[PDB]
Amino acid sequence: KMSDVKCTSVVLLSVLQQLRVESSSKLWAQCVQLHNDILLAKDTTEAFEKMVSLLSVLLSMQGAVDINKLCE
Amino acid sequence: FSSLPSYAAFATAQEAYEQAVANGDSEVVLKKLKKSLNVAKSEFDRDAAMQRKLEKMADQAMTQMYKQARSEDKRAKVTSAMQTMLFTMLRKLDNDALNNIINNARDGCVPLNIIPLTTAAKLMVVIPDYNTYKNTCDGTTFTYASALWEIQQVVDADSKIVQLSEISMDNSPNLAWPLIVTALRA
Amino acid sequence: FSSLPSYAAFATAQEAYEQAVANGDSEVVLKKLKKSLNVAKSEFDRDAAMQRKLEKMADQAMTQMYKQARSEDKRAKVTSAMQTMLFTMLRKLDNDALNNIINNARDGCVPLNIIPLTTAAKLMVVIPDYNTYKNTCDGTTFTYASALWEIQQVVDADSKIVQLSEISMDNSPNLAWPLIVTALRAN
Amino acid sequence: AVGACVLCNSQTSLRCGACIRRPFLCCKCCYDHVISTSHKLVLSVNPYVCNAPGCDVTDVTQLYLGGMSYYCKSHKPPISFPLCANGQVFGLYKNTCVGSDNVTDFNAIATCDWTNAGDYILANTCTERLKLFAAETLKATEETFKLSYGIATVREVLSDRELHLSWEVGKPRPPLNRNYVFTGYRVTKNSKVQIGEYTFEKGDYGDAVVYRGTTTYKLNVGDYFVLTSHTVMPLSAPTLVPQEHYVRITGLYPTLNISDEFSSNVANYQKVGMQKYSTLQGPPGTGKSHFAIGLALYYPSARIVYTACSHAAVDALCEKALKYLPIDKCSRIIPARARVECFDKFKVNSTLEQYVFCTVNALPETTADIVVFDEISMATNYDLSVVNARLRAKHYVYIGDPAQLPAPRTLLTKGTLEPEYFNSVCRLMKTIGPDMFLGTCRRCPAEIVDTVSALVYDNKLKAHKDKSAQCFKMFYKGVITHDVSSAINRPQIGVVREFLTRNPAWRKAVFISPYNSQNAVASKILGLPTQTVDSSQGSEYDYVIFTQTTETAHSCNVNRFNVAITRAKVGILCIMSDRDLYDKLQFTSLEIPRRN
RNA sequence: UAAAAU
RNA sequence: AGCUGCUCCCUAGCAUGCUACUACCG
RNA sequence: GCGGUAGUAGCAUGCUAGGGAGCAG
Ligand SMILES: [Zn+2]
Ligand SMILES: [Zn+2]
Ligand SMILES: [Zn+2]
Repeated sequence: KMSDVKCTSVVLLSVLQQLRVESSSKLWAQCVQLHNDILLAKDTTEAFEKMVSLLSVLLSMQGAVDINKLCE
Repeated sequence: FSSLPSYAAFATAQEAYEQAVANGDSEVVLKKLKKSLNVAKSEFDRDAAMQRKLEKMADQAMTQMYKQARSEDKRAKVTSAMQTMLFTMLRKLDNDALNNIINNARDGCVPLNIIPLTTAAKLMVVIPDYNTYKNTCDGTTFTYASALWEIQQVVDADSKIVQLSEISMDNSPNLAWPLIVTALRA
Repeated sequence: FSSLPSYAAFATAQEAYEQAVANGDSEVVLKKLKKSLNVAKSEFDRDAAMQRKLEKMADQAMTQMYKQARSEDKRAKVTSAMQTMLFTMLRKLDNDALNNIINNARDGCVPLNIIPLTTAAKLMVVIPDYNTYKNTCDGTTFTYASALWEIQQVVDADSKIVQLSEISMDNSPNLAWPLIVTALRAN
Repeated sequence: AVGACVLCNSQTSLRCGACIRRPFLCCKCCYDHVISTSHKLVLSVNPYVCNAPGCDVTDVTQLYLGGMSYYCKSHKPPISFPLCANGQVFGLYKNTCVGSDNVTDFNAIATCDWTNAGDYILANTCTERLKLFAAETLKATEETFKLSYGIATVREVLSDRELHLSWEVGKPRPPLNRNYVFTGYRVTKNSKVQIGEYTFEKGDYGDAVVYRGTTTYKLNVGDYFVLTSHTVMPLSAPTLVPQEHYVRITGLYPTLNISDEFSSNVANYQKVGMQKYSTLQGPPGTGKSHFAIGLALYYPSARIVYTACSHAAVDALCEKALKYLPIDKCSRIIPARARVECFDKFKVNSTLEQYVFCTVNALPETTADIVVFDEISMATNYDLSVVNARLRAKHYVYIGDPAQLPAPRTLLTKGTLEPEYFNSVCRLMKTIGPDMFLGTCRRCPAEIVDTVSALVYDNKLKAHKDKSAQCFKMFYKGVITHDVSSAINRPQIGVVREFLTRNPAWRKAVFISPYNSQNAVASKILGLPTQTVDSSQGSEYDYVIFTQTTETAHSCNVNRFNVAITRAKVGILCIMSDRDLYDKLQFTSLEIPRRN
């Protein structure tokens, strides 16, 4: 169950990086630290907190058309 | 290998030797079955060794064109496969804390900064319509990311403050609507 | 494979053999003109398989000298490039300040680490946090390396301009934190 | 080297090479296209020829796959296979192929000549894929036909830019307009290098033609000007994206209290935003165009882009935008071509301006929130695909009227095109119904709206703005001085010569004629700045001067008469050959010596 | 034979 | 964007080696 | 009937050259 969230955080940081988010050093530092801290977690309840904090970065900007990719 | 032209000649030659060895004729006329049969095992094995090499160039062209096609289609679709993979894994994860913000985010209610974790930093989220405002803001508590945030300052697109008691069904049509609610975690 | 001295010999040998097979008179015919594909293919082995290696070795020699020619052109290209670099790099230093410090050397040679210290005309400070900016380049003119430098143009990690009014202490947590202050040497 | 079949969208690698646009076809579809058409060339990963030196057989239906190559039957190897066999051709992904039975319409499009009405009539009733296919192949056919025109060289030098040329005898000479350009090459002995592009203009007398050079290369006697052709880029996005409805307003936030001058448009302003795309059809000179900027400020924060196929249209609506919006407004029209120039406002290079105005062929690839394409009666499916390809936005809005003017479509020479088949969105507006309707005149005199609504429309127009000054002296027109196929008649100009100064206050009218060259005759002996009836259509002025020609099928077109008379404020005149149109005409009859 | 493209 | 070490896989060329069978002589 | 060279086809080894990939400090 924690391996699930670790691989998901890998995919999330890769998407964020593809969206040119490392053009702003503050944001990229925040996301990088959240990612490396998720990968080193050792109890699945902190990982989900930092995952919601990390996904908020993608939900912020409007570059990914969310209503389309949510066709379920 | 079989239906190659010279296989016919070789087959007739060795059938003639079958006939000769069944009849047991002369050995000097048998000099026609190893001066004209061994001429076949080299009239053939040099035309069987020219489809054994064509049959190998075929493979090493097929097995190369295939991967040259895929290995290039794979790199021409990363920004759209990564996202579908991401959301597949997210939906499979099943965590209400993430489903909440994802659904919310569908109906134009996004946040404006990283969701903080401290029991006291700020969160500024957009709210586009009233029917959104009802389901989340009951009085002064804001229900986002499966938590409870105490609402402190609402401010419409006028960039000027709105009073919380001013927001209701009737007087709603007047406010520049996409608002920005600010709150702090419980 | 075609126009060689052996192909025509084989051709006439097998033409005579055609005549002799259409005859079919004696076994001496069979022997003497089976000695006609038995004698005319050795030359068709030699002078029709030998020159099948002549083209081989000529073509490999051709490709080797092709590649040597290209590898001798790329050398010229790279030496031109590095000569251009060497000659454009010195067109930035020939100050009389450099001659001034070299002529005071009691030998003619001076350590390298001091040349940009005493002769450069532009300094660049990289500052991690605000508390360090406070103690170092505070104001619009500061002193370093025993000279007086004056600030102009301040940027940040993202390389976008910043005015010294934003570099306050409560506004410090809102900038990309390694700032790069570039100053000139003012006399 | 792989794609999708044009009919069933399966994986393939075959292209019917004899077709001009080289479209991908699957196995079955390529077999069907080649078993019933003169097109029998195919190209897969490599062309399908007889690979024996000296053979040139190319008919696929008789070729044979040999060893690592395809061979003629005469040059067949001892081991081989036939390519076209069992109702299919051999390509990649053979056993996973889906065969659509649209080969009838596909062959129709592939072998047609675009000369009779049936070709366009079937171009706009097929699936979307075939729609785009027919569009690009039709444009290709036209611009390659343009190559069959004649060539011109020097004859003698007369000045620095008005000289005498020699058209090659026996082949059609191209029309003389500043958008038909020829590149000039000098060929001395020796020396055949480009000297520049040129656009010409027949000046005051023959055979002299004033010209404009791209660079001051001093013209000599041995050069020539050959028309330079253009290429066609294939399309991708459909003509119109599929519709979606909503239950609440999405992406757009309205207002309550700005400029109720756009009063009756509010409920419609909402219906625009609660859909994915909608259309507004309007009789000439009504709330259209007005509606565009009205919705624009009704949604102030909304990014909006405006577009049209005709330059004068986008310019006139940019003017009407300037009349009402913050500036804060740019018209990213054209950097430095379309030599009949345009606006004077801002920028062509920024694309952050909230209001961008341009013409379809020069659109940048931007994001938007609303795209207001204008006058869909003049655009073709090609152009609609161009806009849907370059831009993406949230909503789309199309405004026009199919009863006005269509696209020229030069090569068609028999039959008539009903507006239903002008393109896709005109079809949509007339098949089920403009999903948005607005119809009563604001602009031109009440009486002339009565005239026009009496004829093209069944009568359904009303307005204000009454008299005065309207006249149609049925004027004999003399010598049809026809140098180019565009008509010229200056005895007809003898009426502005009959009314040069006796109009002491009618000084800023606008002159328009159906023919471009007789309008350059208005630019020959000058009365006022003149326009064409095509550079109108979305343009309005106070008083209008108009001249016709003989009763050719050209000028007799009721639609051009509509778009010629309906563009005034309170005065017009019609000088017509006239067998029954002055029996159509609802004004005061005049004569040539009738100056009072 | 009407518009008009890095 | 480093210096090494080991291992698997594919292709090419050459000579050597090996073997079969065919042609010339001894 | 055998010795010698010259061939083709087949086979194994070894060595050079070229490319791809994995691990270790
Ligand atoms: Zn075809
Ligand atoms: Zn198909
Ligand atoms: Zn052939």
